[PDB]
Amino acid sequence: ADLEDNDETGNDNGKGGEKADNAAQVKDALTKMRAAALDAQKATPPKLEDKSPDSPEMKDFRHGFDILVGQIDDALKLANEGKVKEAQAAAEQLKTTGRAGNQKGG
Repeated sequence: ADLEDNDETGNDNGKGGEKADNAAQVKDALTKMRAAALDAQKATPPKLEDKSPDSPEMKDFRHGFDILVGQIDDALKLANEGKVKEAQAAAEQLKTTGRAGNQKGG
């Protein structure tokens, strides 16, 4: 049976956990982008619906979520082993880079 009829489930914020303390909010942010790459995979097809394991779709996906996962680990250690200012700096250099292919198999 469906549940629904929910309202006291924090509908006044839907979150209330952005922390915004010091470097902590940066880690939750990096982890957010992490699940985005996987969720974007064969789970929540962003705009695929016309490729599937056909052509480099596999590698760009593997090599794609790998880069994101690769910088998420590098950026997270910075937040831990670094302050939020030093950590936010990493986002700046990663902001211009971040993605790279976007096309090909996508």
